[PDB]
Amino acid sequence: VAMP
Amino acid sequence: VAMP
Amino acid sequence: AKTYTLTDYLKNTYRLKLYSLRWISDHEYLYKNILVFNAEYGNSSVFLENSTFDEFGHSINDYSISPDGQFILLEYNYVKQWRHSYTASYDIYDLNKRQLITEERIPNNTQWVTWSPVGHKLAYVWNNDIYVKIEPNLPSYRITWTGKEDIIYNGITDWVYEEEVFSAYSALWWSPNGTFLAYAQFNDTEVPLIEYSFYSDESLQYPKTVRVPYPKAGAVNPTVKFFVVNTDSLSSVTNATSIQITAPASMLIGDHYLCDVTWATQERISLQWLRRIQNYSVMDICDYDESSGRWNCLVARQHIEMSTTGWVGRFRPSEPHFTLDGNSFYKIISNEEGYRHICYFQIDKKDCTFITKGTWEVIGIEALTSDYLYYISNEYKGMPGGRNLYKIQLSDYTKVTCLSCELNPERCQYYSVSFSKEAKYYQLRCSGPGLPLYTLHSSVNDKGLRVLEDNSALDKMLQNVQMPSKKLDFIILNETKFWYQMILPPHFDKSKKYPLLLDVYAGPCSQKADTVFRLNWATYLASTENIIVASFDGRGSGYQGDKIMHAINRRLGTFEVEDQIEAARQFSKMGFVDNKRIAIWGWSYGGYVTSMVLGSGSGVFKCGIAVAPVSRWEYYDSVYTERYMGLPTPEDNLDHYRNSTVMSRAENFKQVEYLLIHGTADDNVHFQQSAQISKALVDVGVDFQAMWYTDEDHGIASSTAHQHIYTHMSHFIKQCFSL
Amino acid sequence: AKTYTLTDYLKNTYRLKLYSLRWISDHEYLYKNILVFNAEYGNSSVFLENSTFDEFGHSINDYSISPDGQFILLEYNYVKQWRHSYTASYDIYDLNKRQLITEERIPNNTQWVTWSPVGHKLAYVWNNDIYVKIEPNLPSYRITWTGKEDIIYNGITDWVYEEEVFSAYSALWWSPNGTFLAYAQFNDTEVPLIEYSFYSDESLQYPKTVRVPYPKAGAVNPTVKFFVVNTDSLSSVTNATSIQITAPASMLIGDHYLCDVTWATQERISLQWLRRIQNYSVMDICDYDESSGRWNCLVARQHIEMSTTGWVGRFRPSEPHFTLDGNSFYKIISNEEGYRHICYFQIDKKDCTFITKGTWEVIGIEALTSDYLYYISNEYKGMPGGRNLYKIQLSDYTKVTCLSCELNPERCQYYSVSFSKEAKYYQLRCSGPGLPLYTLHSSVNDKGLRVLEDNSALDKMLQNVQMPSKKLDFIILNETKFWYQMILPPHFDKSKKYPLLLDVYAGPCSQKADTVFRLNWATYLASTENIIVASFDGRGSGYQGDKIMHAINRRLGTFEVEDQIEAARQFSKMGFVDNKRIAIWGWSYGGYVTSMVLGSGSGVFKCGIAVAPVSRWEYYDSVYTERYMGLPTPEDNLDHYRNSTVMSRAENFKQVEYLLIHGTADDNVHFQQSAQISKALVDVGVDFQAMWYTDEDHGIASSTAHQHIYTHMSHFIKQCFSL
Repeated sequence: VAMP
Repeated sequence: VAMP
Repeated sequence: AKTYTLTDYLKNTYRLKLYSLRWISDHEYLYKNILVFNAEYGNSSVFLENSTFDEFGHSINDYSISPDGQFILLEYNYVKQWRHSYTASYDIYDLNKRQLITEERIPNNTQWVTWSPVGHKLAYVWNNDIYVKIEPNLPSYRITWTGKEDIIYNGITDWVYEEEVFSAYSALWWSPNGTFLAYAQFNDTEVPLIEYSFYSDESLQYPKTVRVPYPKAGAVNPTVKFFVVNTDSLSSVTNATSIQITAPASMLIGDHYLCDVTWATQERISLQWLRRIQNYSVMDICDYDESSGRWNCLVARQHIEMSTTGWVGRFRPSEPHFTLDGNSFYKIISNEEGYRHICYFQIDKKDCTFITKGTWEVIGIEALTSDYLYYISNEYKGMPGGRNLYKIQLSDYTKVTCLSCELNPERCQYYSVSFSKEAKYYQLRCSGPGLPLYTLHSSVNDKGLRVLEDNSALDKMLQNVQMPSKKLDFIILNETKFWYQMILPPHFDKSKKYPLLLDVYAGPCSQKADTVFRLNWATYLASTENIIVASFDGRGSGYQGDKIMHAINRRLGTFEVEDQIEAARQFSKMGFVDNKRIAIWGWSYGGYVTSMVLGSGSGVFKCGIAVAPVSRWEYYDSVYTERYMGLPTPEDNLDHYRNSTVMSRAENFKQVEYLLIHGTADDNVHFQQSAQISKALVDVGVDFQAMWYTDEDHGIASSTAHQHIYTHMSHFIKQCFSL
Repeated sequence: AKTYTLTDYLKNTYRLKLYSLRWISDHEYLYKNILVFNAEYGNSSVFLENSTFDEFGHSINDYSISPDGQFILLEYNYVKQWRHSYTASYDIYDLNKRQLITEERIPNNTQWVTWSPVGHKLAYVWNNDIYVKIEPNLPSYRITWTGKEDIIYNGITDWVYEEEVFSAYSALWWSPNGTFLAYAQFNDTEVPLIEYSFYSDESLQYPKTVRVPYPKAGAVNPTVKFFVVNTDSLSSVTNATSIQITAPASMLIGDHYLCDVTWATQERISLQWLRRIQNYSVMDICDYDESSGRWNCLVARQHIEMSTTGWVGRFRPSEPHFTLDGNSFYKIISNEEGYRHICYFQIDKKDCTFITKGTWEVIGIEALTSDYLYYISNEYKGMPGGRNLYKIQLSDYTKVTCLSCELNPERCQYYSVSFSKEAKYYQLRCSGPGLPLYTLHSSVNDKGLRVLEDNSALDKMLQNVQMPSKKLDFIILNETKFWYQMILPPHFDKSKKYPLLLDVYAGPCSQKADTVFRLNWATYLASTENIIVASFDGRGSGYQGDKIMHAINRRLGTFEVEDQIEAARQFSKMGFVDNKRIAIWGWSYGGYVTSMVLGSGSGVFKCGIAVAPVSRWEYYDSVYTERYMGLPTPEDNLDHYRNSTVMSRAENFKQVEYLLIHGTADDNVHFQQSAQISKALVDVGVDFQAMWYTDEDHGIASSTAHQHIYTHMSHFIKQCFSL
């Protein structure tokens, strides 16, 4: 994702 | 030598 | 009364209580030592005493009880790899003879292990090959012989399939009664390696170089094969025969992905495949042929799912929910208005029937019986950031019943659910806007059986604290509602001017405006520092239909960036916002958007913080990036890949104070991305603030680094706002 | 009047003029496209029109004329590697024909090239092998076939020999008339690699991993062999024999270094070898045997140089200077009182005769004629930080003349010298305390011939600037003089209290208190920010005898750290220092000492900046580190290796404001060193400021990064000082  |  | 301080956030002074249960049947669940509960009455027994393994000699990370209750897998020597992957050692404890099994043990450094769904067979992956134990004390059958570190993956995913496709390290799928074991094999031979230094403890004289097969946008991808083995006809003498199921011809013409595996019956499996250009997906439905021992996927049972406006599915094509006989299934699909709704398919017909409709979306299908389908949607009150459980009568689609909407409307607008094995019971988990509330229900007449956990203890603690409030509202851009939320300081006074921090994520299908109750950094900023912390869901955000979601198709870093700027403009004109003190921050996709906003020259933002930002889409992985961006070639979308970098905006950072933070061992958004940001700022003569975190990954989540980063960001925000 | 601003420093508003000449003969020099000057009369003629290579098609990085003036070597496509090494392309231009040579060209990516000392032979290294050209336009003779990237180096040094032994990439030594070519061969087969990422331009999709054979302290070292080939013989099956000269038995018993190569005659070469424990060195003197074609080193001509209190030499054993007949030589040696003085040796006698003595030191031997030896020393006025040229009469050592002391004693106390080929002329270069002054002199009677450059234009410009002044003085500690300097703000007032920045280097044999005139960051801090910038030469510092120099033997990180703290206390007692505003900064060894001081708990310093610090001596290279520290083993010195790390002091950084800066592509002091500091600080919950410089090396010296780092440090210091 490239989330956290 | 640790020097720039 | 005390405020909610930075130390409260960092030391977890105020803890939300949970109620994590594990259904083991249609009428009992496990609850952690370990007790077993009867759902009907709420009585319990001790299933495993917390003293049983006092003499075990290893700290036990986790346990997994076999479906039949006869055995327990004890997980220890846990070593994390990526977001889902890890290795561990395993012992098996026989619950009837009360003995550890000392024979035919699972090896150390096992990469994945799982019980069959009934009984107590085991499948595990070790050194990238698959093994099956029919009985916990018997020798394993080796299923695959081709496993090779970083090259051939049997029954486990490689980096990009783990992170972006299956959200799991496992690539094993037992059939419903455990007869068959299906598995994927990934071949990363020609996938390039990301390489980065790992420094380790100070005792390590030379840094290690970590090398991970990782396809960046447009690079060579892993290839995939899919196999099914019959675990009832394994032999000690001959090697097991795995039957391959090949992808359909429309997938084999080019690069593709395996993107879903769902067993339908004991002898029917469905697979979905996705083209590398992710606007075209195919479901095969394959039947075991007892005469040939083969699996045949009739073309008449194939189902095509495509998108003309974007990619397929929210992040990937959705999972089908088959009926008991497996002859039909329900699946969430974008309808002709671009809203995701439940469609009912017959396995051999091309057209499906939508059973739900309207300007809202189905979030997930949760349970299926012969009479009802249970699902979560944001239909209630037209609030896309709310979630409720519904059931729909399968014989009359006009009969839809909200099961959670009215339970506690002031406290509970965001639910998830957990059903027992055939939906006789369900647990509802309310996560906001009030304190989380866990309740148990019976499906027969939707009775509320018991309160499992109501967080009344924390409620009384929080009464003694000056807690912030949350406003969830919307603003109207071009006759479209776009939703925002504001964490507002205690004693919020509309006649004063507050500094404002825009907390941004804004990735495709994201949602940052919702009814969820959180205790986080923003709680502290609002409670103690009297900062409004706002978030906004603009173009590209999820759960509001494809017109909004697909608006950023092929165009990341354009409308979702401008829409954050426009939201902040609107906010800055409200009478309680100090327009001299508006900041922005975000992590990952949010660090990219923060950086693109700070580089836009808007003049709206005084300062901001980017944590592990993406900076240039060619640096990010193929599966995610290409889903939105296509391929970075002159014939497809290279121009917008090149126009959408942070680096090209470096000159505009002269106007702002910028803090750039990144972990050096980030396997996901590589440190490279921030290293190129900093070099471009240096090259145009822009001063900024920086912090690297040695050996931290994308989460910057070790106890000390987490405390350090939030402390450092808190100093930066306070000095930016003159506090 | 304006002050000397940060922009003046960073934009080089006020430029020191140089006069850089190249002697081509005993009486002509080249000066810049190119003019040839007659030394005696000062007249010039145009040696090479600045239009000659207008149409050449490449920008020429450098030139080199053959000793017979017949050919000019043009260097282009320069690509820097480490401190001295680089690769380049070369063309040769024939000065008689006014023709470029287009045939049998030196190859691209040549690693080293040098003319013979007479004539116009060429020796060059390409792909790690040695080649000789007898004529510029004729084919090369290959000399070695073993060259192998990163593994076998013929005629060039590996990383650690380049940086710490020869201060040069070249490992080729022509005999005086060019008959023989001597060379060293280094074998790095088992030397570990430092590995680090290099990000490159943002178009590079994957970062590149740089891998350099680099022995850290106690690791496996390169081995070395020494060879001599007769280039006049290049008339044997094109395969000239390389004759090995093996190290002495006292060296072969363990790890060792080749540390000096000096030809004495056409047929006599001297080599110095150093044990890996660098307190024992052996010089061999080897003669060509015409009858066998081999090189023999008579044990009667071997000379031993050892140290009981320290290592040998200031940084390595000193070079010999041979009389013309090669039967005797002069060499700087520590005398019995610990002061470095010129000793005169006969080649086959073990006792030498000191020809200078006293409580001061010889810096270097500069020229030797039949009648006179010329040397630089700090004798004058007992100022260890001054430098003057002297000449001593070889037939009467009581006749010693100071050639530079009294030329301009107010303006000029720091000289270097450049003699013409047979020392018939010399250029003196005065570098302080006033503006640099370059003059030419005739050796026949030591008359000043003319002023070459007096910087009168810069003088006029600086008169309109509020320049700082400089005090050079000493304090007595334990009846020992220790020298310090202060850069003092204009209109310095002893009755006022100034913030003070301690500018530290303090490595072994360092000297930061001297008479040199500089325009640097300190000039801006003093002139514009009214900060006193102080430096101090404590225990371990150079040019004052071994009692001071060797005081830190086996004990880096102790006395030289303590003495910087004591110096700050002493400066505070002087009455013009605000003791609430004392800061400290340094680069490399200076960043190590800065960090050690800031972690000491002394309370003296409010804040400090460490740029590319050493943090733990086991991370630094073997030759340098072991010289002072011995081996990091339980039997030798591991306890002090482990006691002298920055990381062990992390808790004390809670008392101070720290800024930590490092370039990610530092091949010398690896980014690892600061990565471990930051991790130790995070682990104890210490907030600090940080900045990495993407793809910058130890010098952080690209134009943009240089400007960026000094801007960033200026902000930090001004903030610390409430400026």
